[PDB]
Amino acid sequence: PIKTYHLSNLTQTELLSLKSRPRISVFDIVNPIVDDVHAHGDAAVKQYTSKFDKVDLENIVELVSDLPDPVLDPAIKEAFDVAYSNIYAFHAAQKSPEKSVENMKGVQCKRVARSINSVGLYVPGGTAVLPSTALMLAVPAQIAGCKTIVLANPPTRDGTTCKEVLYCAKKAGVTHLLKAGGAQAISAMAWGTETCPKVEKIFGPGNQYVTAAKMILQNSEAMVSIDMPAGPSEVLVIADKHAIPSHVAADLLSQAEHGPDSQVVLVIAGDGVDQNAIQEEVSKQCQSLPRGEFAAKALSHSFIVHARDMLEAITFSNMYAPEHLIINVKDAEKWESFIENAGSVFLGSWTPESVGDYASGTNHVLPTYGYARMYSGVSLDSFLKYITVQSLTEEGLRKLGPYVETMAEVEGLEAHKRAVTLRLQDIEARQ
Amino acid sequence: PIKTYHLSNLTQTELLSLKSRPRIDFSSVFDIVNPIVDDVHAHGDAAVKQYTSKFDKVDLENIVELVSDLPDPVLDPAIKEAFDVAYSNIYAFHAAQKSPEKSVENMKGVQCKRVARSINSVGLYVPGGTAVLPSTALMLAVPAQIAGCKTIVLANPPTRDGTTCKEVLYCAKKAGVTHLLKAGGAQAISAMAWGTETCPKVEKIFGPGNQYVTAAKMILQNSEAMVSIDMPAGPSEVLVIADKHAIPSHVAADLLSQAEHGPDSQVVLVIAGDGVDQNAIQEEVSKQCQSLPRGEFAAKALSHSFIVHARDMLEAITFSNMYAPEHLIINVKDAEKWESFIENAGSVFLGSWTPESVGDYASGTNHVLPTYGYARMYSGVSLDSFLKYITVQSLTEEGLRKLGPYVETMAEVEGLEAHKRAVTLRLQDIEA
Ligand SMILES: N[C@H](CO)Cc1c[nH]c[nH+]1
Ligand SMILES: N[C@H](CO)Cc1c[nH]c[nH+]1
Ligand SMILES: [Zn+2]
Ligand SMILES: [Zn+2]
Repeated sequence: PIKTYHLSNLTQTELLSLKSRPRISVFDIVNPIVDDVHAHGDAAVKQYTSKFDKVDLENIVELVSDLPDPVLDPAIKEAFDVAYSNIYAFHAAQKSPEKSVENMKGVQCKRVARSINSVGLYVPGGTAVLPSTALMLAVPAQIAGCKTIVLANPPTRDGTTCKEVLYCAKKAGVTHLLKAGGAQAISAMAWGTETCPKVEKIFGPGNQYVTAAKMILQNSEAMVSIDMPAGPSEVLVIADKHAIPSHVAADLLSQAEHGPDSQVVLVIAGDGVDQNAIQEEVSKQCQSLPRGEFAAKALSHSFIVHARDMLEAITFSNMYAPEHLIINVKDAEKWESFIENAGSVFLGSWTPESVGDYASGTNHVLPTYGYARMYSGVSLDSFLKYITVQSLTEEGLRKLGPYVETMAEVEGLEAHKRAVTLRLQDIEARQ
Repeated sequence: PIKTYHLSNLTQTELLSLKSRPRIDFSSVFDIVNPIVDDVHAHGDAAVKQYTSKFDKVDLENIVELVSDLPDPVLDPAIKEAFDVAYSNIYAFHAAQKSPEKSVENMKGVQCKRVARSINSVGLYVPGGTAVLPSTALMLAVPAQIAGCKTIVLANPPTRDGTTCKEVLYCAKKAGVTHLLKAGGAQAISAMAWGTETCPKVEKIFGPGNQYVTAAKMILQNSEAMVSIDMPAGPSEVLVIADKHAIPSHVAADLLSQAEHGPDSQVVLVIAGDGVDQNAIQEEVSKQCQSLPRGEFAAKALSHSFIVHARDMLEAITFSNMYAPEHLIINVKDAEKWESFIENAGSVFLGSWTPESVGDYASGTNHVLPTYGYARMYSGVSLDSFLKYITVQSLTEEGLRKLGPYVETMAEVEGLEAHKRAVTLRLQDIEA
């Protein structure tokens, strides 16, 4: 059965242990791959693609324009169109109006949005089918107006990429498909090749080799940033005595099935909760799951924390900073103001995380590992730069400029002072 | 004389090489900086003290002080009035970036929203030694203050005599800084990232610094320290676009304003169109630089600076977007009309009466901005830099009945039966 803790008892040391996921080295094997793709373009990408993926491709980048539209079963198409629709609407609503701030008359300042010109989106491939991720990444890129959108998705063993991913890629305006994975794919995007466009920002979780390539390349002469660390998936469920045990169990298992390193945490808030029934439901439901071996492995390092009340339970969750938080408690919505650290939040009894994973409209590319303490999930803003713009009239300069001279003199920066002084003289000499 | 290029002459390799700043490749700096970081990680306050003694020439018993325990310095009235004006303009501009948090309900019973929450603990790097940078203290502390950050650590190396300057302290107090870390360099960054015996561990570290500070930030964002950073914000850069209507002495003063920051600064002049007297700008630069206290720094920055001729404004702004400057001053006729063409720039100053100095100090925009070409994908510090945006969703039964079937389909396609069953089990119990 799952390990149980009583929150009031926990020492500082035990709490720090609870908030730390299983630990992380990788950089040694990845750099030669990075450097090689940097030095030898596509040819090296293909060598690593034969070794690691067992696929011989002559054309590792396709213009998505040149690809035929995939053939989908109509129920599948319909569902992906609903996901697109909701994700599009949710992300499109994040556009900021851009208004002038004019505190001092003649001193006009504004913040404007510009798209990142070129972006790379990594979606695991081969046997993986992750059209959901393709949408979570490409839809905001589409909305932001990124000119080049490269999607890295390694092909199946017969040279062909997952058709559901292609469908989503075409719907969301992906320009280039990079039929490749791993660190070779990342480096290809960060550095550019003969046929791969160079990108300015790389998004999307992958394996150790992907994450490592991303982390190396962000600090490199490639001049590239990345979205976040987004490692093994996580869910923290808060449940009280009104939660249905089989539903609580099903939510825990929904993310535990992602892999044996996933982390799942149940916080029981208050009295009257049937922990035996929950445990019982977890074991039974896990036994009948196709991926029950991954889930059982993930549950082997999962845990239950008992909190005296909802306030203590949310306090624990805030310390943990879970990728996903499900709050299955009475009047869940009222607790929103107490949430501090959580990638994405699911409120009430009819909101399994599965809905956010797939089609609610929110983005499932989210910070794991504790990184929700300082990173947000992918959003429209992840694809934008905000440039500040200011303009002064003569009068504006007369009002503000003397303050600036004063401050510059204080810092010992006389040239900063004189850029103002010379202009004020010129204004006086015509006035 | 400043080196000159004509865009229409250059090959692609030549053109692309003008993107390069006068900075060391990152790996060389990581070698210099790594052992410092690990030293502070292993050995705490002792290591920081050792570095502060060696490099800042000061022996401190307390390297961290609680700001509430420090005296309120007394400032000359005019100085005080000027910083209070800057505070007020920076506050107003940043406070206006607060987002409304409207609910989206595409499908009935499917409600989603994005809400802002502050980063709990932040570290702010204010450069020092012979730099006095109270302006940067405001640029960083004011938005932290507006966001609600609970722990705010300000790091600032003690000046020649061995003291944190009083103007930095005034600004820190007015903006709610909680702790002052009286160190600088990569050892300051490490102390904040890892925490020490007396330095709070922070979640995010902000601020401009020299090549070594910047490299420390970049290294620690990949570390097990669990820390993020704002951006690579290194030595200041300005690109000025000037036409025939620009006054040459004003153009020269703008270039020099930022050249004086240090020998590793870079300044670019792009002449747009005809009629510009480049020799007058050059003479004006030379004459002005010779009268500057820091003319030495400025002359060294100018040695890797250059002038580019562009046939028109379109080509000028295209070049600027490639360079991707920290700061862009557009001193051309109808400057405001060119705003739509600007793609990569940290902060832009439009017209003839808008020297970068005003945004450096008090216009209200943020001066902590990406350098090196990082304006291609990073923004300057803003309110959002101090926030996380959490997505929140809630479905009614009706919402789940409508959306849930699509979710089951998608989860089936991906081979994720447990994701499907968290919906199916709810829908079955509804139907029972
Ligand atoms: N739970 C994952 C991280 O948000 C996303 C996902 C995709 N498919 C199923 N789940
Ligand atoms: N130009 C610097 C980087 O934006 C900011 C500054 C402070 N004091 C004078 N200038
Ligand atoms: Zn999932
Ligand atoms: Zn400056």
